[PDB]
Amino acid sequence: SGFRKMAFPSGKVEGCMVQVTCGTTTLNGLWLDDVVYCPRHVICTSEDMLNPNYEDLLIRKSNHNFLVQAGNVQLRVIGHSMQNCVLKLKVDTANPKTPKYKFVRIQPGQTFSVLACYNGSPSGVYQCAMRPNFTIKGSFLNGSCGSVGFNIDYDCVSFCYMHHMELPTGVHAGTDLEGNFYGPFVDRQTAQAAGTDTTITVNVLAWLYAAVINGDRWFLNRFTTTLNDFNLVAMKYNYEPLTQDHVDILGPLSAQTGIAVLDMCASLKELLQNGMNGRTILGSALLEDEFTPFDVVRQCSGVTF
Amino acid sequence: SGFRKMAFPSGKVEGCMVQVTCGTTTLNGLWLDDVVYCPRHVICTSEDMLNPNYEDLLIRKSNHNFLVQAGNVQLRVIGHSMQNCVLKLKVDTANPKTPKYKFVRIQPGQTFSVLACYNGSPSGVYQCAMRPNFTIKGSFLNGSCGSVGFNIDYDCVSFCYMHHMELPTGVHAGTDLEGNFYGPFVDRQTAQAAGTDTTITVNVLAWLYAAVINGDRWFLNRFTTTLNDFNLVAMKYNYEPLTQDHVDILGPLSAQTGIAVLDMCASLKELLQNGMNGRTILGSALLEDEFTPFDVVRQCSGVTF
Repeated sequence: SGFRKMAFPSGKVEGCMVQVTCGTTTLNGLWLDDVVYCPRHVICTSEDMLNPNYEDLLIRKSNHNFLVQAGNVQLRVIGHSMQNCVLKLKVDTANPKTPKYKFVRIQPGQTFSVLACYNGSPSGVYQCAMRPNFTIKGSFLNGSCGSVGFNIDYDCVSFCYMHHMELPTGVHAGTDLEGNFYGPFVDRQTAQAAGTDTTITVNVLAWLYAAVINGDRWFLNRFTTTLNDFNLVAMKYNYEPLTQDHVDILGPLSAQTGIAVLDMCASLKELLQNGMNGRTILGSALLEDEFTPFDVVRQCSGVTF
Repeated sequence: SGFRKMAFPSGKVEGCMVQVTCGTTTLNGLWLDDVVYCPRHVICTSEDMLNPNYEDLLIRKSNHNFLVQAGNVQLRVIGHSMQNCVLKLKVDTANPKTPKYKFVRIQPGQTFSVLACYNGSPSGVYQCAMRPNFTIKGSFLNGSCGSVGFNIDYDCVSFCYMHHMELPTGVHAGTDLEGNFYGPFVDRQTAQAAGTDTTITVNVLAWLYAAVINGDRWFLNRFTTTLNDFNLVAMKYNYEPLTQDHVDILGPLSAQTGIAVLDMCASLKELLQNGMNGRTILGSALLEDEFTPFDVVRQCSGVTF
């Protein structure tokens, strides 16, 4: 029993982190097989970031201008190319610690672990969600760029995020490992405002199921609702609309607990309208939306890697 | 910017986890050099746990009755001994992945990372505090016993916790790696009640400093207080007494922010008396007490391992 915001074990990804330096800029790279992936703004000064022309800045760069260090050992760069907002540095040595891996582009509401790194060295690991406005609320200092987000399926790492930018509002933006930003963000130091950070309703319901499984049941009420009724209330509280696809995904948690998804929706509606009245659920005074239904099943069933 | 509940990177500890089976009981062990450390209740059935005589149960056990598996490879047990509430299984192979390590017995209020494991395989990593009543609020299912808690200092793992018991109230108890329980708990399935779970005041103040460093400043007020005044209010809200030793530990965060420790105490006193009024600090609706002053400095300065 107990329920914790849990990250994936980080060792498979620790084995892939390297340091990339171009001129005076140092950040992190991801070494898989004989390629190192890093943010293309490794080639920029802070001055360049105000209005960078990446193709033009890259013309002035050769393989030998990209310094890649793995532990305290220097890798030889034998090619480089830009793909969207990432650089791919081809090295002459395959990473011997390369795990089974995939590159995945996640949906808003999906969760992942971040291995925060500086100078190619791991600092810490924590669990993130992709917000509905395509930001993440991370913990990233200068030099964290190139840190990655991932999920593990037994022995296979699905890389879904690479860190590129802090917005002026202190939330975080980045790319998939093909270098496409999540959301409308660009790798330029310019006015970029996030849209509405809505609550991930299907994740809140999953976490309420987690709370019931763990004996935190005070919030269960006598009511039910319909998807349309529930959604009118959700929209008012800046919660994402719940779809039948979400109801279907919550089916196994419904089955375990014997609480119909719409009954849990009616419990959530009352919590939105009445608040917590100074009470907690799974030690939280807010409704938690950083656990997917898959996360809750996984943690409640003790799945290993 | 941003501030997250962050675990240490887990790879150095992943390299040490093994499966230990005695008869029908399987749980986790920690393989360091040529010793595997595990809970002595590996030798108990659920029936035995009602009133176990560990010396008597151990007489019936030989080296060959302890099955130790590291990945899918079987280790040879060449000796066994009981130290307090842990077994030490001597194996004929030193773990090749043994990190630099120490065994430390932590104080209440100190934080650590847990690598939750089942059948010797990592499931997840999360950050814990040792509560003032010597419990932890973890996420542990049947078969998680022998999972460990740790801190890292650059390349050195300080092991501070091994998981043994879930209390009837669903909080967790365990030992240091010399097998001494934290608190008065025993490895028997009997009535064990935790004392008052007080709030770790020095950690709350550290986290308020973290909030200021990150621009969450609404709760800063016009007041100061004294240690004695503050403590009268703390005692009323089941907060731990703040000592001059705690004030001294918060000195560097005081210096960074320019907020005197007693001024922050007066901000905290007003938050206790007035509540949050539906506002949040670093995305929390509760005052967070799972970050030590060392944690806050570490995360705010980007320390790596």
